[PDB]
Amino acid sequence: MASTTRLVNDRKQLEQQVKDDARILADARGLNITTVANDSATGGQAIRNVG
Amino acid sequence: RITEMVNDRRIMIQKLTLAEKPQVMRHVTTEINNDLFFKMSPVAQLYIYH
Repeated sequence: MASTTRLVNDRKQLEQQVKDDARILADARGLNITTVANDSATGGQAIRNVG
Repeated sequence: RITEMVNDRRIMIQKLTLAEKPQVMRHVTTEINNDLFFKMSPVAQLYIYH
């Protein structure tokens, strides 16, 4: 049990830190939403009256 | 009325929007129910067979 047994955990922590500090410097820009539309209807059979 | 006549929970009737509730339709003069079918009993056997 030496400093070599901590290598995998060291890599786990290093990957977490790399992701975290690459998220900080990444530039973020808003995007335009162009998908709004009322196209989600439902079908079926009409309940026609009889008489 | 359609919900009352169809007591089975499996069939779901389309929900009405807020704008579709006050809309006006035309219904039948008298409803067809079991009483109408009861009076057809004398000739009902031929209908069942065919």
